[PDB]
This record gives sequence, C-alpha cells and structure tokens, in this order.
Amino acid sequence: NVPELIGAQAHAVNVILDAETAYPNLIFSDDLKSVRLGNKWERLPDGPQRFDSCIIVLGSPSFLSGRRYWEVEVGDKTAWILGACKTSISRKGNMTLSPENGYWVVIMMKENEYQASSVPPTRLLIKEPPKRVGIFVDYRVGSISFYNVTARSHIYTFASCSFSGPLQPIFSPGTRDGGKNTAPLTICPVG
Repeated sequence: NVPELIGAQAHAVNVILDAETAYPNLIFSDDLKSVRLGNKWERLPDGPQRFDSCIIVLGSPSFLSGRRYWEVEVGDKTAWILGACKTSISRKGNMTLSPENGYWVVIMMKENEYQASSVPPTRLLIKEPPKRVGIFVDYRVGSISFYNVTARSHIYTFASCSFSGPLQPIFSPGTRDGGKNTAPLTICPVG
C-alpha cells in the first residue's frame, strides 16, 4: 500500500544539498537546491568526508521518523540517480547501490532506460519520461516510493525496508554524456 501522488505531496519537506559530502567535481547553486557535474578541473575544497569515486551528493535533513516527500527536476537529462540512503553509507568506495548496502534509488541510465536499484536491478516501464520525480518515504511502514510527477503516476516502491537509524536524500547528476547531460538536478517546491 502506497499513496497516490496528491497524498504523498501533503508530506512535502524542504531538502537541501550537503556540499561538504559531494564528489569534488560537483558544482552547487548558492541556495543548495541544484547540483551539476563540472569539468574535471573544477574541484571543491578537498576533504576526507567526500565521495571519491561515485558522482554522488547527500541531502539534508537526515530523519528517522514520519512521512517525508520531496521532488526533483530532472528535465531533459539523460542520466541521474535519486532516492534515499542510510546516513552510515560508506563514502570512499563505489557501494553497489542496493537496499542491502543501505541505498534505495532509481537510476536513469540513458534515454528510455530507467531502473530501480534492486539487485539484480529492475527495469522500469516508463511510457512518458519524467521531467520531475517525487520521492516519498514512510519511515514507520518501511516504504520508499517514487513518482513520475509529470505524468502523476507511481514509478516504483521499495517495501518492507525495515528502516533503522536516520535516512537522508541522495542525488547524482550523472556523467556529462558528451554535452547532453550537463544540466543540474534541481530540488523544487511542489507545484
């Protein structure tokens, strides 16, 4: 059991990006709502807290209770990762992004190729490509659901997750893809 999109949206929260966690070639907007992959020479202030191999950034807040919803503009991008993860995930590593390893994510691999990161991954039958994706976590019930906000349709739910300890949002704007995937992911208010 999982809500329709309007029900999920009633639990909207205010997510921001944690620029300190970020893979060092990522570039962040001032409001910490957008992240994109810069060229190989643009680097953030190095640190032992950053992702070193996976082009990933974590969001805030971390939480350990209730129902939480957020939405992300993906636009015409050709690759990205969105979802949630345990706050204890390892950052120095490349993590198979799986529930057992503490990740619940959906991934766009390329045009018309989307998967939920179960193991093995589950290909998603998306008819109308999403321009905005909604993520709904019900902590108590142990479910995380993904919505195609453009179509107003449910994409995928990880159920029986049995969450313990804090979870946080996770993002990747994907590889630059020869110029086709340079746009940022942008966290956006419901509307």
